[PDB]
Amino acid sequence: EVVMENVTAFWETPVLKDINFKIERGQLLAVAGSTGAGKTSLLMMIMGELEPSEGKIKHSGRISFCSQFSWIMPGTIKENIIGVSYDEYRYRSVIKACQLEEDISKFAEKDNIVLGEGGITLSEGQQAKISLARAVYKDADLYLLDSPFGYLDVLTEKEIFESCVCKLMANKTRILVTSKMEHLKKADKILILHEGSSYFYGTFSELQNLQPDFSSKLMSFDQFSAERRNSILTETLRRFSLEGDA
Ligand SMILES: Nc1ncnc2c1ncn2[C@@H]1O[C@H](COP(=O)(O)OP(=O)(O)OP(=O)(O)O)[C@@H](O)[C@H]1O
Ligand SMILES: [Mg+2]
Repeated sequence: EVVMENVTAFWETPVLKDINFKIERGQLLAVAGSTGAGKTSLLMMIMGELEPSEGKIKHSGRISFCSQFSWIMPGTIKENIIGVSYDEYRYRSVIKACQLEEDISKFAEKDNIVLGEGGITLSEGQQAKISLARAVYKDADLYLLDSPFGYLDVLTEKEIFESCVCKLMANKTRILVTSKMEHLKKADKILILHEGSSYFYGTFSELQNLQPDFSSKLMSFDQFSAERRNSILTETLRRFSLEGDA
């Protein structure tokens, strides 16, 4: 469980302001909003790299964080995912749901291929999948997934969101930062951020009803690139003011 009550915070204008939400056990919070809105900072705060200046974060547990920038340790594919604690059944289910089995089978050494300076040189998509695999393999109470689908094509991102984030991780408490509407449509609750504050918290069906013009703007949106979706989100969110647009 994660509880946020009237939370505000600034780094070093506050980065986050008046945040209020409660996520139940085994629920999926999809977070979306404009660039610089505080999305990653929200995660940083759950991880305790950011002290709240007001309000209380009622949380305790082991957290696993997948960052939005992929990274790779020198060592094998298996090692990059497992670290040093190995369970065969867990491992298998994670590489399956993160769609790595095909990638792995294409190598002679399979998941014992060594990566790094003397390494095979992996695609951005592969590295993203391994990074997510590492985060999902870690046994944790809370999964914080910050835009993990970055360099994947539409089908692969889809199969991972469904098999991993929704199916395999069904009983975990997770927060996913995303700009994909389909992911919002599937989440238990969504949170829309802009300039530090929440402009919606609730369900996707609920958002469509309470802010029909806002929703109308974001619906073939998912067929745009990550950059264009974040640009569209940002522009629509900027309309929340007293100013005249364009
Ligand atoms: N570790 C940090 N130390 C100091 N300031 C930070 C830190 N991380 C983020 N910020 C600042 O906080 C603001 C919000 O950044 P944040 O990464 O939380 O937004 P975001 O919504 O995740 O952005 P994006 O979606 O474009 O990656 C930015 O203006 C940034 O400069
Ligand atoms: Mg971010």
